[PDB]
This record gives sequence, structure tokens and C-alpha cells, in this order.
Amino acid sequence: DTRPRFLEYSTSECHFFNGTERVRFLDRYFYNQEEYVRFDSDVGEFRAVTELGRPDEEYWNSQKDFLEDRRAAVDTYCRHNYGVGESFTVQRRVHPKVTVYPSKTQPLQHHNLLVCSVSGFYPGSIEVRWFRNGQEEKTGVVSTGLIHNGDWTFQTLVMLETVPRSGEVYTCQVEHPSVTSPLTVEWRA
Amino acid sequence: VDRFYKTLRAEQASQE
Amino acid sequence: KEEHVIIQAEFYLNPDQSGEFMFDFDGDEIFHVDMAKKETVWRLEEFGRFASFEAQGALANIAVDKANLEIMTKRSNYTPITNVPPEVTVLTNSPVELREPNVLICFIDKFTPPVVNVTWLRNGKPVTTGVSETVFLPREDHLFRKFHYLPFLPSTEDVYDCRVEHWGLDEPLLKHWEFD
Ligand SMILES: *[C@@H]1O[C@H](CO)[C@@H](O[C@@H]2O[C@H](CO)[C@@H](O)[C@H](O)[C@H]2NC(C)=O)[C@H](O)[C@H]1NC(C)=O
Ligand SMILES: *[C@@H]1O[C@H](CO)[C@@H](O)[C@H](O)[C@H]1NC(C)=O
Ligand SMILES: *[C@@H]1O[C@H](CO)[C@@H](O)[C@H](O)[C@H]1NC(C)=O
Ligand code: NA
Ligand code: NA
Ligand code: NA
Repeated sequence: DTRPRFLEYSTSECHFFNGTERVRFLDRYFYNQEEYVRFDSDVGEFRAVTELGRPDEEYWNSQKDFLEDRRAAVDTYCRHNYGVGESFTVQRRVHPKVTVYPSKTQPLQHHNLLVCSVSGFYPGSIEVRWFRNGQEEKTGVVSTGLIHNGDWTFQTLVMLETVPRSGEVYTCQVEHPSVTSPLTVEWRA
Repeated sequence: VDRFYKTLRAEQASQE
Repeated sequence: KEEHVIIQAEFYLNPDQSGEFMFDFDGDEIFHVDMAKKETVWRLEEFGRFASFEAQGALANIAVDKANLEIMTKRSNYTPITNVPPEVTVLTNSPVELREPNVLICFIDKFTPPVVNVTWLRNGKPVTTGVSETVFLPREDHLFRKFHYLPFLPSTEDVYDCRVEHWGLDEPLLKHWEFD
């Protein structure tokens, strides 16, 4: 479609620190790609982000019932919605699937890769460590970083650059809040 | 016990 | 220092006359409101057992967003949106094993306006069995994220494509996937 488009977009953001002890409420307004005005709970009033948000800064700050509503949002809206979903969002725990497989080097390099895939876990906070005969490998460890799957799960690929020698035992160790003791998958040449 | 998510109500912009 | 972030993201677009209302928690959709049906649609069905949402609140907000769009369009001297094309990434839910169920993920990121046509292509042919998708998810800036899914049975024979259509792209973007 060639026809021109006009977009009005709004985000009402609740930022939580130390549970609900410290909250930052952000009422943002966007026109097309431009954020024009916003309400910051720290500021306590509406402020124009650009020139286009100036009539809203003057008008929304004079609307006393609307300004008091925004000032009370940290408790009546932010803290309230945190509690409503707490058991299945904040406290949500999905245990990971740990897969260890050898990989081909791109192209022929001195070292081959040993991939530790950690999938289907929640939350995002995870510790993935590589071991060589009980000793932790700190060098030659390559990670794709944290991959969000968009379905309340995460994944990560933690590679080890090594030469399969001696008859060694390689071990990937996984630590996640969903499990009490670290998870391990052993691999041998 | 309120197990309901609350909507942050929207207000009409300035027509000036 | 930030622990968690809850975002209520809402939009209205002209001339399409289409709106959307959703709640986001740490980048994940909690729920969205079905504008046509006047229904709350939970991302994971267990969410509806512990929490609830009155869909009327979302629709009342959308009427205001529409009115605000009308005002903002006039205020900007009728300036249309500059289309930002998306970055498309195709991946799997887990490592690939032959004849073992897996999920293909199509991640569409950094785009505006929030309008796409996403078709999954198995050997160049469209597939709709088991397909699922998120709504237009919020980002730190003015741009949008979206996830599309295709549950599949891995084979050496079968090849895959995610065809994404956006007004910022001159040609429909096809991101390919195949075994090894
Ligand atoms: C998504 O799909 C529809 C078609 O099914 C697109 O709408 C068409 O766009 C072209 C412009 O080149 C027109 O010729 C048609 O009249 C439109 N058809 C309909 C039914 O509206 C739409 O543009 C696509 N959306 C995106 C973002 O690409
Ligand atoms: C978190 O909140 C409590 C309130 O009693 C306080 O004791 C504690 O110091 C806070 N922790 C941090 C890291 O700020
Ligand atoms: C719209 O046009 C007028 C001309 O009088 C001008 O004041 C203003 O800068 C324009 N607004 C924008 C957002 O470009
Ligand atoms: Na951890
Ligand atoms: Na309930
Ligand atoms: Na609700």
C-alpha cells in the first residue's frame, strides 16, 4: 500500500526496583516516530519531549483530576498490577533443557567447537560454565548471548573452542533460579 | 481480593 | 538496578482505522485485547486462571487514542510516518534433531508503522497448521517487535522460509532455514 499513514502510539511503563520499594512510572506519547510529551513520576508533572508536545504540557498540567490520577499511578496502577501478576510473571520458573553437541569450524581452524545449548527457560538470568576434567575453562568460551524466544522462554548457545585430546571429559554446567543444584551434561570424544 | 489488571485511562489531547 | 518492567502499549493507525492494546512484562506479552471480538486474549492460558482484565477499558482507551491521532495529525501539519523496514531473524526453539518436534521462530524487529504480512513457506508453499504469533510488542524507542511461530517435524527433504511484507521494504523479505 502506497497511501500515507498516521500513527498515535502510547506506552505506560512501570519500572520496578527492589520488589515494589522503588517504582518509576513513565506515561509516554508518540506521534509517528516522534515522542512528543511524557509524564515522569519522578518529575511529578507532564513535560514536552519536543515542540509538538507543548500544547499538551500546558493543557494536561491544568487538568487537576488527570494530573492527580498520574501522580497516584505508582501505587494505584504500578504496584497494583505487579501484585496481580506476581505468581506467574515475577515468580515464574521454567527449568532448562541442556544439550551438548560437537560443531564444525567455519572454515577449517585449529580448534573445533563444543556447543552447550540451554533452551526453554524462564527467567532470563542464567549461568552457563564450561569444564575440562573438573577445571573451569575461562578462555576460548564464545556465547551468542541471551536469546528471548517471545513465548515466556529464553535460550543461549555457549561454545567452547577446544582440541579433543587425552580422552578428556568436557562438562557444561548450568545454574538457573528454577533449579536447586547446578545441572551438568558430560561429553567425551 | 482484586485479581484484575487496571487500565491506565487515556485523556483527550489539547485541541489548541 | 531495574528488576522488572510492565508496559501497557496501545496504538491507533489511519487510514487503516486499526488499533491495538496490550500488556508487556520484561519483553513478553501478558495479554492483548481482540478489538473485533471485545475479548481479553491471554498469551499463556494459565494467566487467565490467576488474573483477569476488563476488555472495555482497552476499547475506551482506543477511542481516545483515535481522537488524539486526529489532533496530532492536524498539529503536525498532516505529516505522514516515515516507514522503517524490519530486521528479520529466523531460528529454532532448540537444537535440530531429525523426526523430533521443534519450533521455527521468525523474529521481526526495529520497524514502524506496526503493520506486517507474515507467511511461512514450506518448500515455497504456504503453511498455516500450528502457526502462532505475538502482537506488535514494545521497545525502548518508537520501534516495534514481533514473533511468528511454526511447529515442525525436521526433515532433510523439507526447506523453510519466512516471507515478511512491510511498506518500508521494496520487495517482500524472505529469510530461509534448512537442516545442516
Ligand atoms: C498485506 O496484504 C494485503 C493484501 O492481501 C495488502 O493490501 C494490498 O496492497 C496493494 C498495494 O500494492 C493493493 O493493490 C491492494 O488493493 C491491497 N489489498 C487489500 C485487500 O487491501 C497490504 O498492503 C499488505 N500489508 C503490508 C504491510 O505489506
Ligand atoms: C530493599 O527494601 C528493604 C525495605 O525494608 C530494605 O531493607 C533493603 O535494604 C532494600 N534492598 C536494597 C538492595 O536496596
Ligand atoms: C506547522 O505550520 C506552521 C506555520 O505557521 C508552523 O508554525 C509550524 O512550525 C508547523 N508545525 C510543525 C510540527 O512542523
Ligand atoms: Na542464576
Ligand atoms: Na482470576
Ligand atoms: Na483488567
